[PDB]
Amino acid sequence: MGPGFDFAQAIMKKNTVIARTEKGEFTMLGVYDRVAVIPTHASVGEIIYINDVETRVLDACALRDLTDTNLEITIVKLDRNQKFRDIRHFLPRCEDDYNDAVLSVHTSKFPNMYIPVGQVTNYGFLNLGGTPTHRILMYNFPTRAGQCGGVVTTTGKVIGIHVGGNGAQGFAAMLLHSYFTD
Ligand SMILES: Cc1ccc(CS(N)(=O)=O)cc1F
Repeated sequence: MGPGFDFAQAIMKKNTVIARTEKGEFTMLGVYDRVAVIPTHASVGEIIYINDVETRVLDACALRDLTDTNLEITIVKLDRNQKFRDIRHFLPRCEDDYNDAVLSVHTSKFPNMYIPVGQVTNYGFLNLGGTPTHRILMYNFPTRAGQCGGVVTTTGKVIGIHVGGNGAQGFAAMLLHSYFTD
């Protein structure tokens, strides 16, 4: 409808796949080469489904900060025959607050879904499903089951991936440039 949705759409059309694990279906953001991100609670194994195709998981790491604190960011390298468009230049370098963000989801259940979530707060610490978690972004929208892995963008930046909610607020794990400096 406007330049927020235009940027969100451009990312979803080239840089997302549908990932299925034993824990369900997730929006999964491709970042560069065969490297993608998913919420750690997806429990990625040796094998994953990518757009309903059996795919070997070449390499995988759950990111924890330098106090061994869960971040909720799992980086996956997929045994896929095709690279993602490199979008690392759209990643913030620092922890920050943002205005006018969009959460975009693409699954079998919620295709081509875009939610204007508005202002995003650098929330920091969250007890997320019982797990102490750092670098959480918060937005005041009542996000539901099915949105985990959803991409959070502003015009020009990919800032995080949706990892949970409390019925009134939604929460995303920050994406930082530093996570993907190969
Ligand atoms: C499995 C995996 C692939 C790529 C990266 C990004 S990097 N090479 O800058 O650390 C992290 C990973 F954990």
